[PDB]
Amino acid sequence: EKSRYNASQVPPEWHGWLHFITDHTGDELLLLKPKRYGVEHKENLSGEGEQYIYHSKGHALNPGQRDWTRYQPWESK
Amino acid sequence: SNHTAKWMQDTSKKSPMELINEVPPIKVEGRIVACEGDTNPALGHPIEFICLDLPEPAVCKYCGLRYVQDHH
Amino acid sequence: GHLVRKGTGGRSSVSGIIATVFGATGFLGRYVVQQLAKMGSQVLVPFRGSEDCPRHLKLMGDLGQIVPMKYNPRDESSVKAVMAKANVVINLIGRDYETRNYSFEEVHYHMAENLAKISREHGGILRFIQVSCLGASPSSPSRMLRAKAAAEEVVLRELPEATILKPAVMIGTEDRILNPWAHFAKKYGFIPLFGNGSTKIQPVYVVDVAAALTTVLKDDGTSMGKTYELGGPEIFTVHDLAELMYETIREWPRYVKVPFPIAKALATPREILLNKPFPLPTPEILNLDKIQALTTDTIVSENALTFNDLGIIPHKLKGYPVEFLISY
Amino acid sequence: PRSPLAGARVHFANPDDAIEVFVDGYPVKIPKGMTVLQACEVAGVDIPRFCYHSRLSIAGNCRMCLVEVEKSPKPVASCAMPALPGMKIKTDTPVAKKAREGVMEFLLMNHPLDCPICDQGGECDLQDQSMAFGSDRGRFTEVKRSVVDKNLGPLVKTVMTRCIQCTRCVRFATEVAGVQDLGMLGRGSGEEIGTYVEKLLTSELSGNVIDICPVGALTSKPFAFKARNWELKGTETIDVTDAVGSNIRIDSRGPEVMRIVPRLNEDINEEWISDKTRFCYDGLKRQRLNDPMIRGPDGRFKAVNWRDALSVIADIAHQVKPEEIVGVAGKLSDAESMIALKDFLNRMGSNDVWGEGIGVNTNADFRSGYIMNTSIAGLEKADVFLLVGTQPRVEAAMVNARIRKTVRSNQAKVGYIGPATDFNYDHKHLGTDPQTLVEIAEGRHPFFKTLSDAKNPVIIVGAGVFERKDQDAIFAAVETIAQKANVVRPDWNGLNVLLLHAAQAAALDLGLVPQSEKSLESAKFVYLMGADDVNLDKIPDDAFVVYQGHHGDKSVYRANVILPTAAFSEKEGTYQNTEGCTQQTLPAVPTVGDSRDDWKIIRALSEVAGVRLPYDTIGAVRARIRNVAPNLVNVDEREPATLPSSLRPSFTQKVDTTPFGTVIENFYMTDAITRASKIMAQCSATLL
Amino acid sequence: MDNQSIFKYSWETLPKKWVKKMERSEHGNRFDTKTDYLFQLLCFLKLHTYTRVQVLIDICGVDYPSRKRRFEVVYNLLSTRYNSRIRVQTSADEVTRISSVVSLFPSAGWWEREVWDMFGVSSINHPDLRRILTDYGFEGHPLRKDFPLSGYVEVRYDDPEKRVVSEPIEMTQEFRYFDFASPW
Amino acid sequence: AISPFLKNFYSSNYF
Amino acid sequence: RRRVVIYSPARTASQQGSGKVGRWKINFLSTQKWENPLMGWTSTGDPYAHVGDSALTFDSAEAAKAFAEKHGWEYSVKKRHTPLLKVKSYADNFKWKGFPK
Ligand SMILES: NC(=O)c1ccc[n+]([C@@H]2O[C@H](COP(=O)([O-])OP(=O)(O)OC[C@H]3O[C@@H](n4cnc5c(N)ncnc54)[C@H](OP(=O)(O)O)[C@@H]3O)[C@@H](O)[C@H]2O)c1
Ligand code: SF4
Ligand code: SF4
Ligand code: FES
Ligand SMILES: [Zn+2]
Repeated sequence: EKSRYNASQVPPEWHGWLHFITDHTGDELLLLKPKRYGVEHKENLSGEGEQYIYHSKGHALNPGQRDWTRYQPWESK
Repeated sequence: SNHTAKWMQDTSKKSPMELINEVPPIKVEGRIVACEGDTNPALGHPIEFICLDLPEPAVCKYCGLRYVQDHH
Repeated sequence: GHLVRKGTGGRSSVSGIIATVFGATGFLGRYVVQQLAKMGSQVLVPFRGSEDCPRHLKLMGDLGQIVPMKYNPRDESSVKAVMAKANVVINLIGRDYETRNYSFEEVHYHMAENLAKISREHGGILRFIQVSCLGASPSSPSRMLRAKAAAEEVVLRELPEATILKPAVMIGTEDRILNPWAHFAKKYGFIPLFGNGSTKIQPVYVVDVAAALTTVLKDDGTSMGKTYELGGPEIFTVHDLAELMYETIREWPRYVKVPFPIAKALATPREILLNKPFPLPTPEILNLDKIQALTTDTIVSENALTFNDLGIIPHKLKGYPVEFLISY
Repeated sequence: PRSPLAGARVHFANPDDAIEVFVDGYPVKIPKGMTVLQACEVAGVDIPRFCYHSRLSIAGNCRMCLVEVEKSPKPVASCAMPALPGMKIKTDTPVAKKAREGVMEFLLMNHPLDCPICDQGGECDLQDQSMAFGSDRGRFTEVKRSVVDKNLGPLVKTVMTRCIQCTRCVRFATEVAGVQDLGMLGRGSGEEIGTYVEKLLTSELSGNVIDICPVGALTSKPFAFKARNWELKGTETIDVTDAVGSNIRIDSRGPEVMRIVPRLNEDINEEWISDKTRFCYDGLKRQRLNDPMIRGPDGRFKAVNWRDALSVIADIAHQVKPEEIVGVAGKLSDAESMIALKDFLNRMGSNDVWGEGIGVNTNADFRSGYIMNTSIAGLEKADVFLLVGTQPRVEAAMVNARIRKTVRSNQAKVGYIGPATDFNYDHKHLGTDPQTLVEIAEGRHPFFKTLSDAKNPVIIVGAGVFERKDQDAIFAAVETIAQKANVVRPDWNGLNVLLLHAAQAAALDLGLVPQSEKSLESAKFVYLMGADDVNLDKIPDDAFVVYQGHHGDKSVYRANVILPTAAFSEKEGTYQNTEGCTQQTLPAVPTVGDSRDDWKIIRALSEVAGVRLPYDTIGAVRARIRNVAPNLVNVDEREPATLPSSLRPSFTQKVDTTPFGTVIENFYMTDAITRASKIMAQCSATLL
Repeated sequence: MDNQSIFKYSWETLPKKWVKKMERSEHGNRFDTKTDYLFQLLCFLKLHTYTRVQVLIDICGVDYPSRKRRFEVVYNLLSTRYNSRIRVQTSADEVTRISSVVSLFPSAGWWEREVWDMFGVSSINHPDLRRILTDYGFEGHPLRKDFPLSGYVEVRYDDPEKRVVSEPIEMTQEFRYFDFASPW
Repeated sequence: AISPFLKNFYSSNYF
Repeated sequence: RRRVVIYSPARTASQQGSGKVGRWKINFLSTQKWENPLMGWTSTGDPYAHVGDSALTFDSAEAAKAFAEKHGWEYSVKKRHTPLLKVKSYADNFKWKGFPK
């Protein structure tokens, strides 16, 4: 990605092979590649709008916006 | 339905409970088993000998695998 | 759906309020959001275009209390999503000078109307506090004032349960009269006196205007549809205000005169050339609205309501509220 | 100079003689037949135990308390070893150390390995005993033994993989509980503990079972995996659901209460807790009202401010009612609130205030007449019981357990009058009629003979009789029984009256009895702190009803103004219990929403209503309390009543020949807290 | 097993008027003395031509909030010539002006200032200058068992109202305290 | 004049 | 000023040890917590939220009383319940019921 090249674009397997931790090639670690679940890579955006960014369960920008009360009201009809 | 609703948020991919119910039982041969996976270390789940004297599967209390006795 | 105080004041105490502050990027916006978040309340600030203009008021509150959101104007969906979950809405938008792609009418009037209509849409609001000016009906020059009075009327009409504050001219750590005068004096030949030289005004301390805004915000069941003005602690002529600035800056006063012809003939070309294809400079001290509001005296109506009805008048415009001049 | 463990007041029944033994050197004095374990305790050294509890029988079963008593062969079980004069006890000798190491080795050998999921991990005896006394390495590889878990109702779930065969639960369930369901069955390593027909356990004190059972197998279901012990703080308070005022400890984290557990008090409840109370918090969290509310004329409720609420209530109070102002004191309320309410009403001028379950009839006031005279402790010294109109198993479960303890210790004939019920100790059923009570106050019903042939009898009248119309006749028949059977002697005053609330004692003490009978009918402005006023119904069509309460579930749909308050775990009040002993609770968790304490809300209401109260601080409130009834400021010591029952009867004809009605039903849906609470609801649905 | 020689010689030749307790452990040898003769004792050492200490390593305070003499001052000091170190440990209450040693060992002004503000123990002669470690005008003495871990007034943040300010504490996620104790 | 007790009572219940 | 309560924490109702009984300890009955709206952590504003039972452990009621009186805040001492020590017997376990009635 010649213009906007940024670190963390490397997938995990090649991240290992590149940081010298283990000289196992990305193709081998991808032969391993846990099945039955998994999430494709995604670089650390953190700046391209909050929705590409993320939030907790109480932050107003999160479409969830939980509520923390640890009780209930009486709430008559 | 409520626990995964408390912690998980996406509700697009299946929750852990859904996957561990998607895995079928094991149908072992004897009367007692031990659940770790396939290694003793590096996979945790200390030895959890569990009985199999009921007509229903028996969970493992770590990584519920639901072993079942095969014959009578 | 009455909110509940769930703390003991100070930061990290909830106290319920969630407020969307349109215009919370400049002077009164800074002060009012400071007051609100210090009291303890979530605040959503929109910024027209920047990445760092609201950045300062990002720190005046606990984590996730202040939230800067998105591009504000000229879109109903944007304003709606900004007011998605507010409890109160505070409007302060408004410049002091027209720019080709905008106009006093457009900005003040039409944006007040837009905010009123989108609040009607998101009719889950509790308090709409609109701050306009010490400006009356179209009975005065400076078309900003006419449009702002029409905006006052239309916001009262689209929201009979609203509160419209009419503060006098503000002086504070960053105002647009004292700092221009000090700049002008320090630069070259000293200050001018427009109109006559002895025109009367009621300057007011901005922290106290903000305290009045917080007071009227809380105001437990006492005034939910009111429209009134916020004067100052004492009557000041412009000459005496300039002399106050000079005594506080420790310099020699000098005044320029024959005000009306130079004022008009030197402030009129700006608007013409403006509406004629690229932005033009800012009106340092030759602002048309300055000329108008100085050729007509506007102090206090003494008729509707006041600080005295809300809370004690500002401390005094001698000791602390002018102490920021010592930078010179 | 060596204080016993925890402090332990030895008895010395015959203080003229007492043996002395050498514990680890220096000597100690000991009563006649005390065990080696208690001798070591007195000397001040704890010995590791699993199968020995100071309240259950002994059984040398765990085989971990081993010590060496010189002048004997090699091993000795400390418990069940009666001390001898001069035996040379020794606890820290290589023999004892190796004995403990080996026994712990065997336990941890055939134990499961699931501490990090097994709650009680961080509290476990077996864990701490191993870490402090056992070895550090295990030598074992082969397959262990595992059994299937078991269900015992929605209170005590068991993962029996770790039932180390102590029989603590068995001995408890057969001695203190009363119902024989649990039992140890099997043989050898294959030995389980479980009811053989997969039944449940329809008794209280099962929470006491889960406290007894040391290793984490029997555990409370509604506290499944919510927290370890090292995470949450404990505040020592009392109980308000029952009437005994049990001493408990509320374990809470943040603004949430996680559980409650008993704490030792060898005067009221030994170390136990009735099943109702241990699970009474979930709803205290669950349902709640946390805003002052006003009824909008469409029959709805709107949340208003305290200023407006107090203003409207004070306005209407002054407005209409000249002489028809009544106030019902709550079932779970404190003497502070009661005295404040009574003072506010009497300053308002119109006074009909009365407690929760106190009868509309005369209900004379003599402390010896309306408190349990013989302290619960002394109740272990009776020989003949005369329970009338009372099922103490359902009300005052701790007093029931005490009576069962007495009957177990020494067989004490017990005669019970009233409706049919399932007692758990060989009870005699004498009939259902105050007519029978008359006959026994007279010569028929030869059971009276037993009384005359009795040493230290006890006559227990349940407080449910306060609501019956003819109460002076019942109490006078009891007076005649006492006079003729010699049961009121100065050495021993065995004439007890139970109670069935926590606020009833303090109410009857301050004097909250209704001056009239048709008070609710004739009223027009009722001030409630508690519910039920007869089926919340006797109140007329037009009547200003103000419910100054908490956890609103019932009668709220009749209320006209609503004032939220602080529960019994969020305030500091004074509650008096049946033996006349006055305790005080302590705050544990923050108030919910914006509710306020009861005496505070009453004083504020008075001030805004004009006539104000001369006191505005808890100190002055308790000073007024000292002025009206002093023991309530003499908190934490029972002040007996040294005056007889010389009341004056007013019926003088008969006892109305009507049977004794049942006083409390379902044992769980009473107590509005539990009622609007929940685990009690499913316990009521299943365990009955 | 280290310095029995110096300790034994020092105890057997001292003026035994001003020694209240002696402990010849193997962790460290302790001369617990009276606060009235401390300067006298220390000036005996550093000068006697056998047990000359000549270097003061530490002056630390210890707090025991259950004894009538609340505090405990401790002087750890070695003898570079005789390869030995001793620990002279004195008692000290709330206000009780303790003697100074800045005349003998000039390396105590900073350690005595540190024990002035961390604890509250005074010091009669020179070294009791103003506080050192804690920042500025400070309410308590923040190392006894009463000054809580999070301080009384510690919120300190900027104010565009004026510039910056210090306000009472309202921290979030309160300090959790775990128990972990073990009744054997 | 509202007998400052009440002034506190209208605020939070921790005074 | 603050009202404090001096008590001795009773034995835990789960274990059977004794290394934590008879240890006088003062608590500041401080309960003013609330839920941090962002995450859900338990905030507070009392400086004495935990110190009383996190560092202040006293040796006896006399010492704790003198210390509270010294710092000035008013106190109210509580009572300490101790287990009564009866006498037990394995023979009493294996007692003998009487003859038939
Ligand atoms: N002269 C006075 O001091 C005075 C006296 C009495 C009353 N008032 C009133 O007080 C209020 C606040 O005054 P102020 O001194 O603080 O001025 P201000 O900070 O400049 O307030 C206007 C805000 O809206 C932004 N804005 C500018 N053009 C906009 C547009 N076309 N659409 C949307 N937003 C736009 C401004 O710049 P950014 O885009 O950078 O955010 C600023 O954030 C005004 O309503 C004014 O009439 C002022
Ligand atoms: S009860 Fe549970 S936590 Fe304790 S040692 Fe036994 S298995 Fe582990
Ligand atoms: S699980 Fe409980 S009842 Fe069973 S042997 Fe263990 S301690 Fe006893
Ligand atoms: S306690 Fe003595 S044998 Fe178990
Ligand atoms: Zn598993």
